[PDB]
Amino acid sequence: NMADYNTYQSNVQINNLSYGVYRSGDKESQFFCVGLKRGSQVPNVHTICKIDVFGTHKQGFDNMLATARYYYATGEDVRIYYKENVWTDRNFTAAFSGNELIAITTCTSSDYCMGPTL
Amino acid sequence: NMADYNTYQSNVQINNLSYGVYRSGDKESQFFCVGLKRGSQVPNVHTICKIDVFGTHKQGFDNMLATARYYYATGEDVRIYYKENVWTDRNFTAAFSGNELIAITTCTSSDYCMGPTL
Amino acid sequence: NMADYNTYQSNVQINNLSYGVYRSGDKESQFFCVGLKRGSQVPNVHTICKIDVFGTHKQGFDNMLATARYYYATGEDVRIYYKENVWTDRNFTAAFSGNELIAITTCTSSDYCMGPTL
Amino acid sequence: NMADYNTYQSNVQINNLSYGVYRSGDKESQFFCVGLKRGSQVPNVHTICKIDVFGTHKQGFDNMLATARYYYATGEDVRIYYKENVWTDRNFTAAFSGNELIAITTCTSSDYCMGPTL
Amino acid sequence: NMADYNTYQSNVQINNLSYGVYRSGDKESQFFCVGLKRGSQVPNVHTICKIDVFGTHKQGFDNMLATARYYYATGEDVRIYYKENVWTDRNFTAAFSGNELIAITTCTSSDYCMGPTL
Ligand SMILES: [Ca+2]
Ligand SMILES: [Ca+2]
Ligand SMILES: [Ca+2]
Ligand SMILES: [Ca+2]
Ligand SMILES: [Cl-]
Ligand SMILES: [Cl-]
Ligand SMILES: [Cl-]
Ligand SMILES: [Cl-]
Ligand SMILES: [Cl-]
Ligand SMILES: [Cl-]
Repeated sequence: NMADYNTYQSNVQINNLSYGVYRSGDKESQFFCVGLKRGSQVPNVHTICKIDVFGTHKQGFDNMLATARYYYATGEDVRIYYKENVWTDRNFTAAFSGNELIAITTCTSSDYCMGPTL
Repeated sequence: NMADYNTYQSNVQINNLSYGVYRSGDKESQFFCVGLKRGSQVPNVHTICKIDVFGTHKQGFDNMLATARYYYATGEDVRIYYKENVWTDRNFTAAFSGNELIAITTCTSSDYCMGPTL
Repeated sequence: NMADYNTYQSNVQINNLSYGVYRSGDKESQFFCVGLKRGSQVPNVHTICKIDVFGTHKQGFDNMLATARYYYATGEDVRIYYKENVWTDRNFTAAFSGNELIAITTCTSSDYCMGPTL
Repeated sequence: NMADYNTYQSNVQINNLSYGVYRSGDKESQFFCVGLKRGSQVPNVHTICKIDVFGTHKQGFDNMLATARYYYATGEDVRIYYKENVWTDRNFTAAFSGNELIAITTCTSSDYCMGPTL
Repeated sequence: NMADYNTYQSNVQINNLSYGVYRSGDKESQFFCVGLKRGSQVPNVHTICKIDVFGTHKQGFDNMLATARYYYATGEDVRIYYKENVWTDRNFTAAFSGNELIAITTCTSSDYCMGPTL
């Protein structure tokens, strides 16, 4: 299996977006977070973030932001891959979450979506 | 609390946009500013700016600009996080404001915008 | 003939998209994959990927991504040029494919897409 | 007042756009120009340009281009700040103009545009 | 006159787009090409290309691509400035053309496009 691709939520929509700049530790950072819904429900893990100078995978900040904003704009069904309990800044996690955004793929029906499944 | 996230206006719309180049002191800079409305109302702080080579957070000029431009285009409800009394160039503050743009988040209703609240 | 331009699918549509970050071997990478259809049909080779730090051609990651995203949005008829059996990470190829994305061109009719043909 | 912000036209529209590459003297450059209208009229100064490797302010080429292209698309009322008779290449000024683009801001009415005013 | 601005097609439409990666000599390159129509007719010169690491003007690849994609999206009347017989890769010219894209400008009517004329 593809490392860090075993945790995901399928057929969700990105219905909120946060983008901001923020100092954490000794690093000046950028971050964004997606807020998730699944139809009228709010999924268990519903806030996922990516930070430019922190994380399991620091590459792809701009591309991941553009991708998320695009799906925010369309409101289409997606699968979000993420990694839990990454962020150590307790102020950041309380306001948002500890989840790191790993990947986003598109969905054509219930439980297909592009990408690896368990 | 997340430092610099304690000051914000919720459920506003970005109804004006400025982008320009400008020399301040001896430094060549870029800046943009968002102008705010709240329905027919004008919020306490209504002009917020970001500058590429100045400010409490220099990172993220391009992403913040594209993000602001997007919300200007849709005119949707957003929350604006900002920092007061930042800019020391009195020519700039008189023309725009002393406010530095920190973050922009989306709103799902008149009771929910993404991000930390007081 | 143009090297790497001898394998392609004409008049297909991009109907799915994946973007992600991933450690492959000893490298931190970004990737995306397009999923292809031909009307209601799914061609035998239907998944094509590009990776920023791996492949026969590492250049053009951002531009190819933006290009792929535009055509996903319009859903218009395109020709996809690709190279088979490139990726050696069996975790990746099993979840996605071994195909490398080389070029995308638009189509004017059922008989004509821009670019070189066999 | 903000240096280089004393010359502008309020409530004009960008109704034409030029982007190109060009060798000027011994330098390889990019440039773009906006062409202006004011309703059904053409203002006295109606062509304003920005060049990547020349000018009073070389910074912000890509951001200014994107900014201008957006207003070209919306055709909305803007205020254009510019500096006259900057470019010295007479082939260029004859084809386009000698004006350097400094800033673009939006207008809510014929009595309000964002930015410093006289 | 502006060197390399003496050859152009006025009031054409970009009706096709090619983007790709390709090795030429010892250079890994990106290229794109626009395909041109003039209403229902196909103009004498109908394929014009720009290559990131080759040409009379290597600068402005991303910006020229963005510009071309924009006019492809709108299908609007443009003027294309180009240079003939530039590419020496005969496999490339056979697939596309020997034409280098120099500039693209907009047209407000059937007798006016922005930029210098003969
Ligand atoms: Ca909303
Ligand atoms: Ca087509
Ligand atoms: Ca409009
Ligand atoms: Ca307006
Ligand atoms: Cl959560
Ligand atoms: Cl204010
Ligand atoms: Cl496949
Ligand atoms: Cl002023
Ligand atoms: Cl003029
Ligand atoms: Cl041709």
